Amino acid sequence: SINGRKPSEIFKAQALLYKHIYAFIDSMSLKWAVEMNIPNIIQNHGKPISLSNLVSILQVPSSKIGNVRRLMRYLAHNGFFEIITKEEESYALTVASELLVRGSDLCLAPMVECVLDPTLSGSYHELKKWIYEEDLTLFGVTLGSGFWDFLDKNPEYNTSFNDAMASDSKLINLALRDCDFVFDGLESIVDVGGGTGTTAKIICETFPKLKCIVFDRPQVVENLSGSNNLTYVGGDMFTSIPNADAVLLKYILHNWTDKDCLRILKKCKEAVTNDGKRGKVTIIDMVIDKKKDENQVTQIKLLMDVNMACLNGKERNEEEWKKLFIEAGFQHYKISPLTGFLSLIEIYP
Amino acid sequence: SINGRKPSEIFKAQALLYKHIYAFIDSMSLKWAVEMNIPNIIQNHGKPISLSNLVSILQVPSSKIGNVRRLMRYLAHNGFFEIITKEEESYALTVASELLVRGSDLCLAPMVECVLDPTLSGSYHELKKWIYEEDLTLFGVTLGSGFWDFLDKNPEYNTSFNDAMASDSKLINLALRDCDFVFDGLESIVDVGGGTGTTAKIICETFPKLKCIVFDRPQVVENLSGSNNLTYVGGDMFTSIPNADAVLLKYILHNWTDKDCLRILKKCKEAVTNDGKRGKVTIIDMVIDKKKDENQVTQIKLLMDVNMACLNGKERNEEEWKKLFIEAGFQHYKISPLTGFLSLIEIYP
Ligand SMILES: Nc1ncnc2c1ncn2[C@@H]1O[C@H](CSCC[C@H](N)C(=O)O)[C@@H](O)[C@H]1O
Ligand SMILES: Nc1ncnc2c1ncn2[C@@H]1O[C@H](CSCC[C@H](N)C(=O)O)[C@@H](O)[C@H]1O
Ligand SMILES: O=S(=O)(O)CCCNC(CO)(CO)CO
Ligand SMILES: O=S(=O)(O)CCCNC(CO)(CO)CO
Repeated sequence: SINGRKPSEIFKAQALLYKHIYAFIDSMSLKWAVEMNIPNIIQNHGKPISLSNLVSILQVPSSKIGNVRRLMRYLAHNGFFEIITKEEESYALTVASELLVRGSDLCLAPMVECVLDPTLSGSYHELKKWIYEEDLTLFGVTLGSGFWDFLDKNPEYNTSFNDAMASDSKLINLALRDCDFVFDGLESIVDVGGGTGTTAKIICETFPKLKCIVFDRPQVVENLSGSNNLTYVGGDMFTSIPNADAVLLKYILHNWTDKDCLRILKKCKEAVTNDGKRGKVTIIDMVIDKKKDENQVTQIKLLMDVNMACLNGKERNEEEWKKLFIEAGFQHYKISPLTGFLSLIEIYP
Repeated sequence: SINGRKPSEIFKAQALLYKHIYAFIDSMSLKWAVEMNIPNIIQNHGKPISLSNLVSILQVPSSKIGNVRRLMRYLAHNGFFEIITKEEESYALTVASELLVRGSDLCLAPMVECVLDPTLSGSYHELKKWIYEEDLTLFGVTLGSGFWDFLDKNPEYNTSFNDAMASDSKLINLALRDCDFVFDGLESIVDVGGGTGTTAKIICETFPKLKCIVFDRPQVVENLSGSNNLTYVGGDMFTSIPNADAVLLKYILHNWTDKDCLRILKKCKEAVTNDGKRGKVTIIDMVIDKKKDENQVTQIKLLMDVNMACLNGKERNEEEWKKLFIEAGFQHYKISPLTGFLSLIEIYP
């Protein structure tokens, strides 16, 4: 016996341990496929590509052709390619690698590249130091400033981040604009942390009479010009949010601790309750629901929750969301499914 | 439809993509558990540990207790802890986390730490540059020298590596010494790339009449002193291997390309065929066998094969091994299972 167990039981446990020690290879191989432009090469080929044609296009040295084959077979087994064998081995796209093809409705390749930046993803080697920090975020530990300040000083990172945020924007924004219950009766809305206006443009295109303010950090909105009913305001959501009939928070609250979310939600409440008005706040973020979601979906949401250590953020379940809303002085809330992993939450002051 | 597919099909593919983009979190969370000494804490506790007692021992700030809980639940779901719920949530070890407990027959925690070094594991961000190198290894790209030269210049790395190699040594070495077919009739053996003599000591303890030479790089064996029939020789296996009745190659050939393995095997053949003798070479390494191994085992071996990009190495199947042996001028070979992932291969000149 080994470790008080049958050798066969130990071998099974060793296999599990190795799967996890080496899990980073799943990430790194996927990154490599995107960096080598393989999904687009195959799409452009118009049929499954032979290994010989693939390496010919890539112009890899002959000494590394077998390494390409090994990586392709590894990716295929993970579900990113289909191997078809005739005279030669060939590689076809799958639905998952079709998500990496430029100029698709949903092209998520920019998310792969942003998340797997060596410095950002490398930050996760410092979970131990981070867990001992009373206040710092994981990125605060590794980058030497807060994340938003870091983006302001590093334009290539700012671009990578913006592209990653844009990569699922059409789908979410279109699902949002199709929610008439959100926009019925509004005369104005402020998109708090609204970025470069990606969401707001779709809103304005849908509802040409609606006043829309894109609100974000001064550096984010500097030099952007609005049109007719769309304007940009630079500011700090922790200090003052412009008055409107409604606030939108898309992918905002999951970036912050409960304490910081409280501060934001207080400013949002103020924005929608000026001069006797009683507006509302509309939130787009994940809602964890272990009882109702499919297990695989719950698992991804739990993973994202762990990933949010980067900003001391959180992916919240309904009880967690409710506790925030009550502490922030909102009277009631409603949660609806929106698209994929995301819900639409409305709160009423 | 999205990307020519039903939205539900796209959501399933998105979940797969996210699993892989974020796979590195599996590695990083495991590393964190080891760095925080959690498996040992639980072992020493003697029963499953409550979250409150765990965080008390760790002395984490109160603001990060929930983060500990989230990480523990993530690790538990992966199989490294069992959650037991009564008045509180508590965490028990599993067979897999028992592999991380100091002073077990098989303690693999040093392997977790060596593999997941930020610089070594971070090298895998450079698969693209590496694939375009005619000669360089992945570590050669990122470390700016060959790996063995790097260890010679960086003692903390050399220590980490040695500890990682030691972590499964007892099991393998004991399985080896129990193979009487290997040692029957030998008067001498040279352990080529034999390290600090870990294997050779077990051999000599088992077979006190057998002459054993531990052969490795000068820096590795400098200052080591042998006893009775165990000696150390510093050298270069690419240039000259000391004469003996047999050569052992434990975890050697998987570190090299086919071309380099040929060079090594030629020197091994020379070592066992001096002065009319006809000895043999004994190899300990993985043998991939998709037809015969359990699928989960094959998957780990294929993963290790991908991982060996670090040194342009390879985990070989039987046809691959055979082609090397034939090209190196050996007449016949035999493969036997040894322990866990490893086989024992004997080749005859
Ligand atoms: N103090 C602050 N005030 C206003 N915006 C802030 C802020 N701190 C961060 N942000 C903004 O919060 C956003 C989070 S990313 C989400 C952006 C956008 N709603 C989208 O869906 O693409 C960024 O644009 C960031 O600049
Ligand atoms: N040119 C060379 N000549 C001799 N040994 C070499 C070598 N290049 C690398 N090595 C050795 O090959 C070994 C690979 S690691 C395996 C070590 C040992 N057999 C064990 O099982 O623990 C290292 O000890 C390394 O120093
Ligand atoms: O968000 S960063 O950490 O990059 C910069 C600090 C921002 N501070 C706030 C203070 O209220 C929020 O913590 C906003 O100005
Ligand atoms: O192995 S390293 O890359 O760290 C150093 C180079 C060793 N060169 C050899 C030449 O025969 C093998 O490639 C051995 O001296």
